[PDB]
Amino acid sequence: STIEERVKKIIGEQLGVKQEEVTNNASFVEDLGADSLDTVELVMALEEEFDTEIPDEEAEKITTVQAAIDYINGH
Amino acid sequence: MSTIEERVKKIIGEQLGVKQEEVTNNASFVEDLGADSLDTVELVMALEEEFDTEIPDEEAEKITTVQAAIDYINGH
Amino acid sequence: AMKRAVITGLGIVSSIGNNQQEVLASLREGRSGITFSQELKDSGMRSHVWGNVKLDTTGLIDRKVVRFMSDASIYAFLSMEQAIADAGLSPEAYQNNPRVGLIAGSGGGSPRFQVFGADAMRGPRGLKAVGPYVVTKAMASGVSACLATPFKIHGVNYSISSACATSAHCIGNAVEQIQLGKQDIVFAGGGEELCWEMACEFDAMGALSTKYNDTPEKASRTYDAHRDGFVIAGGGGMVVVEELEHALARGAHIYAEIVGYGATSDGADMVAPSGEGAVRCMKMAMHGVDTPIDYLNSHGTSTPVGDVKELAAIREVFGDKSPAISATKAMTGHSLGAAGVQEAIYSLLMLEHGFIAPSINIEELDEQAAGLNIVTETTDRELTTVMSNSFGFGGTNATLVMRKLKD
Amino acid sequence: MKRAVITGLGIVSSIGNNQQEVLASLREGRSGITFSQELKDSGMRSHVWGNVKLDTTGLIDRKVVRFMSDASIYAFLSMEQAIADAGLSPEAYQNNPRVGLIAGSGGGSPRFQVFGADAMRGPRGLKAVGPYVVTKAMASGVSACLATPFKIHGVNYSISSACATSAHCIGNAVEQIQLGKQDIVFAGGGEELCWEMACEFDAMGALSTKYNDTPEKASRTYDAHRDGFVIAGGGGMVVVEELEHALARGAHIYAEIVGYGATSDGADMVAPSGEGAVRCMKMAMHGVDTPIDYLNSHGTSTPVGDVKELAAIREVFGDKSPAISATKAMTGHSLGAAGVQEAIYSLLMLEHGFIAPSINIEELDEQAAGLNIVTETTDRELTTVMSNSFGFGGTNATLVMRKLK
Ligand SMILES: */C=C\C(=O)NCCNC(=O)CCNC(=O)[C@@H](O)C(C)(C)COP(*)(=O)O
Ligand SMILES: */C=C\C(=O)NCCNC(=O)CCNC(=O)[C@@H](O)C(C)(C)COP(*)(=O)O
Repeated sequence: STIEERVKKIIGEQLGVKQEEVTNNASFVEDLGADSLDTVELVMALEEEFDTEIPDEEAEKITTVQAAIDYINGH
Repeated sequence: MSTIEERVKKIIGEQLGVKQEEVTNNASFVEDLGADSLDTVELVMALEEEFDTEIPDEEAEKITTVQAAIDYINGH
Repeated sequence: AMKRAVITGLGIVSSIGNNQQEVLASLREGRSGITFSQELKDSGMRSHVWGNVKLDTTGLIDRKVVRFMSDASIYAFLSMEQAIADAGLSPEAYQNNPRVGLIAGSGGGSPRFQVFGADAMRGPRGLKAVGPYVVTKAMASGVSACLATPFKIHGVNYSISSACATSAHCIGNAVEQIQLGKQDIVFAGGGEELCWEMACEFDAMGALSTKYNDTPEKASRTYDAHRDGFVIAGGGGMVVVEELEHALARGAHIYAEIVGYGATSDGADMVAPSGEGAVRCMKMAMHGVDTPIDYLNSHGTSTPVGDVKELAAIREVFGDKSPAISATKAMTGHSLGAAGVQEAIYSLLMLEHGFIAPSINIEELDEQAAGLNIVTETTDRELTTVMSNSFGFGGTNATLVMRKLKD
Repeated sequence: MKRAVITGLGIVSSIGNNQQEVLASLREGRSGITFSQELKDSGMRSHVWGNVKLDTTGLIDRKVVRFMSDASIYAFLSMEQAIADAGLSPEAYQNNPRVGLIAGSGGGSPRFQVFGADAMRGPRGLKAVGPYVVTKAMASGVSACLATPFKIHGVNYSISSACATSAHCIGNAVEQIQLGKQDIVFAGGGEELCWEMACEFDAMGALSTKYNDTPEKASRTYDAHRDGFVIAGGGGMVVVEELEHALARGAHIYAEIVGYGATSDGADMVAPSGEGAVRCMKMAMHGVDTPIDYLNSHGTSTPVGDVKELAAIREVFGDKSPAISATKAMTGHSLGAAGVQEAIYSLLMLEHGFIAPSINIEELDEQAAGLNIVTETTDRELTTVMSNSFGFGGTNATLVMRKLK
């Protein structure tokens, strides 16, 4: 029992929000009040979890719940 | 022919910034030369670089005099 | 006529208490804040004793704010929260206000996070492992930057740094801002992290106590014949410095007026104090103060070199009419940058509750400390005027004189 | 109340190791930015810096440099220059309670804080550290390491405010003179240049990364394709002096400091709010009857930062904007040393009657349009100039300087 739904968990911790407020097509900036620097740290957090490097212009334009999960699958 | 004998003087000389001739073997670091208690610490350290040994605290502060330094290395 | 400055609120996180009540109790009792430290021992240091903060800071501060903070900023932030509540200031009163400012600093920024940053960079992940928050934690102005932003400060905003005199100069500068008419309120204070990364640098100097590791509460022992250096400590403190008419009129509670502030330089020895600089400093703070100094919180770090020089300077200033003297660092350890503001707070409690805290652990009084009224037992007394000394490396000196308001 | 003037200056920067060299570079529009092996070998994405081009070996007495980091070294050399330039002798400024020193750095010395930790965790342990790490690494290092050899007896401490650091140092010096506490205050700052600190800025994404192969183009304030600032090092010092004291010894006076602004945003930690900058510039201009002829803008060449200041500039001046150039396009970002260096640049411009160009503006930003941004060296008689310094934590500093008449 582990899915791959923690990306939700990680985002939750980093942005300090309640797990239900994380919802697949929820945007980091526009909905979860993440900024400039929050973005940087969350990408990092997605690497500590889930041993995988994410290249700079790969990991940018990620930006919504969806595309974090999407990227990590097959990685 | 001769490999050097006790360049201790050199270490002290450069550490305390003196003209080599002033390093008398009966010359004490504080009352002559002009070293302060922080100069001392660095000099003990420098004597460890040169001479590849370590010097315990309770040993290093019996060292004041140029001789005391010579004395200490010899037999170690 | 020139503007006057008073303290209308305070806050503190220290080794002897996490607020002014806990500190008040520790001060009266002469309780040590010093403990043994595994961290210092495991690092390879000769000093294994600590003036640590006894508090888990986890979660005390909002995520978005603490993400920028080192421990110095955290202690200072928590002290400021106390000071704000204690001054009876509401958000509307001090936030988004061009005449409200903040001057707070640390002695050494954050060695811990500067080292953390270097390790991350030199590790397998390099730049990825560092994160975007090391600068704000490590920079020298961290304490002022990490506070002025969440508290919506609009007035002056920077850090004074002067080694162990840091937060004393911060308070003096806060006073100058009021005197110049530029600010109505200035939050002044500081913080300091407690870590082996910084402590070892002092140990390599021979500045730290090393012969009393088995009996931590006996290690800090100012004026004792057998003292061997200071006990490093951490913590924070903040005081609300306010223009007189602004404070009186909003019905603020006023602890004391700051009637003197001295700031001088030795220009002599880098790490060893000179008598003449301290004498000029104390005299500068006492100038135009018509009452006598009833109590003096001495800098007194418990070093062989430092303690007797300060006493000699005191003798020269007062002569035969010396005031009562105690060194609270014997209980608290040496908070470095936070020492000035914390010791100012201790003095203000003594002034507010009418007692003198003891200078403890003096088993054998030093030959050169003779005839100077050094207090060793808690003593109730009605005080009116007190003095606090703070000195730092580079021969930097600061003195504050505080006195009860009349009527 | 008392007035304050600059009667001497000294500088060690990326575009010159004295005021003569710097004056020439300013007129040229020369760049001080070069490629950095050190930044690259460390793993950074940014490889360009505004480095100090000078051998410091032997320039300072041994008993004095043993306490110093690079920040202290740059500040010390700048102070030696400023003293001579003010024509002050040891009897005039040493062992004098009316002479003080307020100088700081933005980050002390990360290099030696790390060195101390590395030494401690390597063998030998405490023995490898040495007794000089604290004075090099502590935040007040620059002020402590200077006030002692120069026999300063007056005020002695460091202001720290990130990239506004040495600006607040100058402002505080003025206040010391205004309060009647000091006759002379040496004011300035320094900053070391190293990957230990530079990498932390790169981890933020604040540093230029797309112009490594053409370093002199990396710093490009007000250009549409700017990508962050170029870190730099150096030091600077100015002699801040009470007016009547300066006149009586026949001192050479560069300018009077007629304005000093210091404010806070209380808004965003790393991004400026504009509101604070407007209050700062207005505060510095209060009681200044002449107009601002030239403005040395903070202008770091970051995407977010440059136009925010321009918006703030418009609001203060309206349709009567002053001539503007960002010398950081040449100099890079000196962090803590930026305030005093840019003040010196502004003073040189005021003294020699010209305006330095804001270079590398290939495509002017769309939001940078209706303004007098100077791109070519231009001779002019200046009377009043302004220099802005902003730092992290929403801290602001503005200086207004004006010829004496
Ligand atoms: C020491 C820094 C300094 O000079 N601060 C005053 C000038 N302000 C700026 O230069 C703008 C701050 N820079 C930024 O916000 C960005 O460069 C980042 C730090 C990289 C954050 O990116 P975000 O998308 O906000
Ligand atoms: C943070 C330091 C501080 O509190 N400074 C103000 C008071 N100064 C002192 O207490 C002096 C402390 N220094 C020492 O005790 C010595 O270890 C040194 C001066 C560092 C070396 O002494 P030497 O015997 O020359």
